[PDB]
Amino acid sequence: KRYGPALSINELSNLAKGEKANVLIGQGDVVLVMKRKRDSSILTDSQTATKRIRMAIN
Amino acid sequence: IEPFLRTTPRPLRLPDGPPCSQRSKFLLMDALKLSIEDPSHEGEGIPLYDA
Amino acid sequence: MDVNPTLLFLKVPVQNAISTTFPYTGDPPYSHGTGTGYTMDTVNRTHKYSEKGKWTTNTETGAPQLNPIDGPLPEDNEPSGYAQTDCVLEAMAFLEESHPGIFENSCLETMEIVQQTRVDKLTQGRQTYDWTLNRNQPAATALANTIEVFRSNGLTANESGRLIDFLKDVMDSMDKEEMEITTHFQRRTIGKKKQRLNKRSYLIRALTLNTMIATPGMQIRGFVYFVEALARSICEKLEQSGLPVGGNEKKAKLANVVRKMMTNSQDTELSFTITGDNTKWNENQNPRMFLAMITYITRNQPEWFRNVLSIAPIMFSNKMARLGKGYMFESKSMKLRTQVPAEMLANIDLKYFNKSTREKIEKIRPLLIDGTASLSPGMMMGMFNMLSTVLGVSILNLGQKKYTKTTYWWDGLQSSDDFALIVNAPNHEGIQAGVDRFYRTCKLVGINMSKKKSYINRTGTFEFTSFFYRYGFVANFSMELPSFGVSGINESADMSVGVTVIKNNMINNDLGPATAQMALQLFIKDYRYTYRCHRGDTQIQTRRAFELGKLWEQTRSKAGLLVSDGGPNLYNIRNLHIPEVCLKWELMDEDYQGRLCNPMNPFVSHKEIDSVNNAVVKSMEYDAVATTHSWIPKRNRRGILEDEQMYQKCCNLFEKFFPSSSYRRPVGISSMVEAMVSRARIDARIDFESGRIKKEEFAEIMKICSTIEELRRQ
Amino acid sequence: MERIKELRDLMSQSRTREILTKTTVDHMAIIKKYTSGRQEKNPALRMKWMMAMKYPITADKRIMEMIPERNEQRQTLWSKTNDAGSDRVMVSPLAVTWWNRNGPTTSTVHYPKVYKTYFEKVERLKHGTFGPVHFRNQVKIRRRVDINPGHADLSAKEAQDVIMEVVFPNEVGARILTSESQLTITKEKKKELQDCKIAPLMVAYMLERELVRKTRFLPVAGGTSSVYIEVLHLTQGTCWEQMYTPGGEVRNDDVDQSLIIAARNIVRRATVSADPLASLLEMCHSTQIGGVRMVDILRQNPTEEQAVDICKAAMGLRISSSFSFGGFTFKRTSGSSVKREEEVLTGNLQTLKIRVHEGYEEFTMVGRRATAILRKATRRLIQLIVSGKDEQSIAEAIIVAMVFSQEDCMIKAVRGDLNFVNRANQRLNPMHQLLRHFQKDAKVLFQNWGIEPIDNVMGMIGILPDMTPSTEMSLRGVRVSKMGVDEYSSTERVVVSIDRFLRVRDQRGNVLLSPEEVSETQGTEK
Amino acid sequence: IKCMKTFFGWKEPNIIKPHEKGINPNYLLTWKQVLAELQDIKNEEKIPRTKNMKKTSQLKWALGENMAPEKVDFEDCKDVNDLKQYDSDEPEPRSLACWIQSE
Amino acid sequence: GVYINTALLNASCAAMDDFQLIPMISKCITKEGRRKTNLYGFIIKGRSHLR
Amino acid sequence: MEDFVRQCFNPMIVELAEKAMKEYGEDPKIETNKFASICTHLEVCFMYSDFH
Amino acid sequence: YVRTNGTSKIKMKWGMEMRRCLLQSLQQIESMIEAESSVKEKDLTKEFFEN
Amino acid sequence: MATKADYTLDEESRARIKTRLFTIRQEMASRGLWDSFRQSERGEETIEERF
Ligand SMILES: [Mg+2]
Repeated sequence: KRYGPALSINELSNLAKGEKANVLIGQGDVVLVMKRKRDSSILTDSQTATKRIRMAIN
Repeated sequence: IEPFLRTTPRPLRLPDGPPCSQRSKFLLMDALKLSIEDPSHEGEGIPLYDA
Repeated sequence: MDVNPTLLFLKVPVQNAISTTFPYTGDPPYSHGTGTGYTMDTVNRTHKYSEKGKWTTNTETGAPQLNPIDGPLPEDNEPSGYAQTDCVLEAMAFLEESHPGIFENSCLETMEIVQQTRVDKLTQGRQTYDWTLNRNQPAATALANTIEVFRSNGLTANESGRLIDFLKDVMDSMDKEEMEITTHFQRRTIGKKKQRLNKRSYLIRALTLNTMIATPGMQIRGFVYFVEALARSICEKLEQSGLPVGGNEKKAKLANVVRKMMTNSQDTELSFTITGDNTKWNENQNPRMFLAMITYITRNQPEWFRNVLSIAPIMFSNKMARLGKGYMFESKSMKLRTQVPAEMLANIDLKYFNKSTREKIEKIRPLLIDGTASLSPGMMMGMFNMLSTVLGVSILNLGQKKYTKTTYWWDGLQSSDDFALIVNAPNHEGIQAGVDRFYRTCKLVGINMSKKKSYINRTGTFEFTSFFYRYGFVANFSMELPSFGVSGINESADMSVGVTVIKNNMINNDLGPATAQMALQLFIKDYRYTYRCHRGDTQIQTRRAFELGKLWEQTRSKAGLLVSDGGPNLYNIRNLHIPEVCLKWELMDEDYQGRLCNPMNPFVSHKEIDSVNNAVVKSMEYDAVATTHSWIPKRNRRGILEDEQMYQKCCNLFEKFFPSSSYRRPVGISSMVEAMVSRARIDARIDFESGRIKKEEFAEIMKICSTIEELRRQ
Repeated sequence: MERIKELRDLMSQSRTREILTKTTVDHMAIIKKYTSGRQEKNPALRMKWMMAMKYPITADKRIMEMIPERNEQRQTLWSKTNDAGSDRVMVSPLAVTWWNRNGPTTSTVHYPKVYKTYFEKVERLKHGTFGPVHFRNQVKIRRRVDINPGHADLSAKEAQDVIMEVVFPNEVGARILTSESQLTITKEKKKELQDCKIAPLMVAYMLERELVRKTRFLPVAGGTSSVYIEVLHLTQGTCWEQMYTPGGEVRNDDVDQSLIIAARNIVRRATVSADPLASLLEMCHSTQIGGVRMVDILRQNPTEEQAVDICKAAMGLRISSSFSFGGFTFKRTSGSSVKREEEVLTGNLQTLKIRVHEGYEEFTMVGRRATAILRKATRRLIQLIVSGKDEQSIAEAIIVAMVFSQEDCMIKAVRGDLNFVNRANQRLNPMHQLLRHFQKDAKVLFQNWGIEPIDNVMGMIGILPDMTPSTEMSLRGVRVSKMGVDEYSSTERVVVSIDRFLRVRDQRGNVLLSPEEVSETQGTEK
Repeated sequence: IKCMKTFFGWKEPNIIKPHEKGINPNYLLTWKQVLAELQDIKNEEKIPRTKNMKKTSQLKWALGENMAPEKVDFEDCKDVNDLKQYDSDEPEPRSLACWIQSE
Repeated sequence: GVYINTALLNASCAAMDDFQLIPMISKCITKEGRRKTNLYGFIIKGRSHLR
Repeated sequence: MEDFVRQCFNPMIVELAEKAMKEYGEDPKIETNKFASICTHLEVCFMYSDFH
Repeated sequence: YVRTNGTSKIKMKWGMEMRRCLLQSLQQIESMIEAESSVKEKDLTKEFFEN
Repeated sequence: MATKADYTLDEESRARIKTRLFTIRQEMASRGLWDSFRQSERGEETIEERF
């Protein structure tokens, strides 16, 4: 509630860099979202630990 | 397996009784029609007017 | 001279001109051949075939039950259900031996299906015997009513949303000591009614088949559904089966089997084909046999899976058959007619009934419990077709030369109802011995082949489920000519469906070019008559004729107007696949084009995606442009639910706030009401921000939303 | 407003409130299947009956403000009534026609854009070319074929996501807001449909129809392309045929060839590698095919080849329990066999270590230019049937079948050494070497294979060793059908085992696939 | 082949000015077939003097083999609605165009 | 038959609780190419309260 | 479900889950809820320790 | 001829569907035509409908 | 949740884990398996389906 009244997704564009607000995603699910600050993605996650545990098992 | 060769089959026996009677909805070969060759009269098209 | 078209079969072989031996093109308009007496005959004959078995008394319903399994070997050629469990197990063992891993993979796929399925699937069935109201009702309404009763009886496993959860709920219900049914009186004033059912009454209601052929209740839908999934999985991997393939694959299967059996035959081997039907399929299929074969199929499997698959035959083996409406009594002296329900048939004198009905009632009285007859042996149609096909394919596969140990050997298909064997052997003595062995083995397994309906001729010609094979040429008449009349959805939908069905018949149903042209002509005439959309120029004086005439007198490019607006038909074998509005889009006048396609017209309605540009008949999909001519026609029209439309009312007003709900199954963890509340608050805020809404509406909306919040919290 | 007031009314009652608060949005669509109405049986009769009424068409309240009560002839267009279950006023077809002839007009600029598929059909027909009909016996082999050209071949999930972003901008799921690849097509469509008044559900359905792939099992006798299937009624008949060509635009992609080459390279370079499994996995996880990771294509594309099949087995998935040998997709149909290892001395004094199947098995083979069946006993060829368009297809198919049989008769019929080595200089297994050797020349084997007479029957003809039709004599168990044989109707996908050597072994201990069976041909990456 | 190898600007073929009264797509298909056949030749070792293209639908359509009227005696085609003498009609007049001067 | 049943059903729907007189009419094209109308007979329909 | 687990997660984590369960003498094809739970467990574990 | 009969909605619909009979007849002759064409590799509409 | 709300990671990584699990939940639900998954959890162990 502190971040302010929920916003519609179409109006998220006004958010400042790294500002966090409340938006309605899905078919009526209000969640707190933020803009990204670190230029990464979900693909590279687990790769380092993947190779580490692969070495450990073998 | 019973052999079937040119002699076994027989005709199908019809039921006996009185002759059967017509049951069609309408007359087929005994109908008569009152004709108008060209319906060019007023208010044409309505079945009652043509009749 | 007397016309006698049957003589035509002296030049044109029967198979080539078989179209002449099929009288009707469509459903004959009488739909007769069913009644309570028929159910009595079925019960009596089923218990007759199995009479020599053991007689037992069930401990729950108290009804007598029959057990022909492992009975004495048949001594005569009359139909006998005295199947042996050892023999069916050996046959299944050989079938697995010749197709290793089929049972296992089928079991894995069935396990997946069990895990992922949902409750709402049971709303896709046909007319169902709602036990709660004790009458036939739609699948959807019957399921809603059963859910309501279970909820009122403290059973809400199905609330999770899984079919197996509903099965566990039924499990809980049938062990319950008493069931309470609540009903409303909808006018004049409304009241309430409560009814209490003991354990035995509800048990009997669960194991009942309302006969109208028969339909079981929601209790026994899921188990048969899962057993059918298993049987379909097994059959999909069998070459000799005949299900669940379509029209095109049947011809390929027939050709494959016939070529395999004929070409492999050497110059010194004689081949024969037996086109055959089964004496009485569902009246000699003991449920115990299916239970034994399912036990063999699900060897070395999770116990829960084995039990879920074994419930269905267990449930069916102690089933009850209802006796329909009853009987009608007429007195000529006073021209007085009355209806006697079948319930009292147990305790009514035997003087109002003719001799045949007297015999039926005398035979069926000892088996009558609470107005329902206990039919342990035998089965009903439309439920265990695939498992029976599996058993037939097993006995066929037993014919491989290795098993027979002798020169003769057989093969062929099996589609449950009918079949086509093929036997190879050195001499006619070998053919006779092979057919004798096949017949005796089918008898031992408990299968009777109709000796009258089955005939044997040298390989090259046969029939199989209305597919006539003659020296390589296969003629298809399983469904015959379809319905070329307007289906009756709306203007555009009917036009598209008609053209598409003509096209599909041309592609698949071997229809001709001239035949297609004539079908199109007939369809367009029928369409124009039905929808009062005759040509703007022509004078036919219908209700719609004046406005069409005004439109025609208004436009300029009269070749562009739709058929339903008074325009020429422009279809042909060329453009059957082109939707109408596109096919003449270029010719359309600017003003007519704008009006016809104005999306703000009040006559256009779109339903959920599953019912958009698709019609249920099996179902078919059609292409059309959503124009003003896409309207929807008017609808025509003891209940547990107080308001039958509560669910429909609830789903609506979800589409409003969330239109996407109509397109894709919406997913979310928040309850619905909070979803509408948040969406409404956001929409009202943004609406105020824009300037199209004033302060009073904002205040009203927020007060209302707060009040809804308080109402839902409490 | 109307919506919130209706929600308040629903909440007022106890049962509606209970259903609202209890059911989660996840199960919303479950309570959409609880319809208490009754489906109308025989809707054609119902429509015939309905059309006779005065007001059989249902319109909405707003119609009261635009269409007057009566027209010039004082006919009644709409009636002050309501439908059973809603406030849909009742109107007659007169209302529809009056709207068409005198209703307000707009611009249908977006209709061609939303309906690009149908207008594409129109254009393809409008620019086609025809040719003389030919009357002759028609053979329509049955197979799977595309339906709708112009599709992007996207998975249903991807099409749903694209539609949701395009027409439902502020109602998109969490996956999109936690997604990076904003497909170019999505932005293209968003720009195209800026100001579109069409019903959004119609737009969504049309985009779904436009961007999805569909396949059907049909008998065809000529061209199989997607644009050649939409006119199959006009093109092929039972006794005739029609020369036709669509005149639009074809969108034949090439990603399949690129995937073939990628998988072939991966297997060829990993077979010699120390740890082929983990190595191939790392490659497939980090490789891009035309801007898209190869994992998506592997999971999506229905390709069937030895390299891709072994890749799936390593990664872990289901593949057909069959092998494409000698350019022909094989499939077991009946019987069972046991694999036994043996040493065989050929006619060139060459010793080969082979594994032969013993049993009364039956197989069906479907090639690019032929279709065949083969019943084989324990090291004994029993029956062989082939059908093909050309004699060369017949010969190559029969050579493939006989080498597969692995009978002892042909072993003594080998002439010349069998030392074939693939382009990688890796020794080829004996059966492939024999296949290539018999491809080079098989006349000697034909002369010394087997000859016996055959009874004459319709629909099938024999073959002499010089590969010519014959009715009075043929080779042992060798025959040709004058009518085309329909391909296999179904395929069985079963759990299989993969070893580090990239050999796929069935659950019974037999081997299914090997890298050595992979063709070593080189292509170009489009 | 050597002259072709000197160019590397190949794109995906597409039609800019289509043949109004003709078969546009099959020209593209046969051009693609030509390029693929040249690559296949490149993949060969003992290239013969000349290589004959395999018979393909697009090849026949572009050539005109599948558009060639068949042969039948006048007895069996006399009763045709649009059976006319060959179009020995004077071609329509065409105005002078400046492109021949530049040619 | 087509005309008979079409008129019957249309009158049944339009005239629920009346006795309607339905002429049996047909149309035809003579050798002279003239629109001829033929009257086979009449039909009288009872109560049409059909559900 | 099992197919969904195989497709949605990194295959290596699937291998680790398979080994961890096989340590207990279990077959994922008979039990998949445990398989999915273990796959989620390993995924969250490796996510926690990543990029630090 | 006066008679009393009864008709059901299904029967009226089946009556209005009688025109489909036309198609049936053609579907049995065209095949024969086509059949001979297959054995002759040429059209046979004229040599059947005019011979 | 965590002890004392002393979440070791920064907001970014916590958001990443939250969002990965949220997307997994949405995909499981859309695939019709979320209910069974949530059910099988019994305290601190996952149990096989029993019938
Ligand atoms: Mg039969």
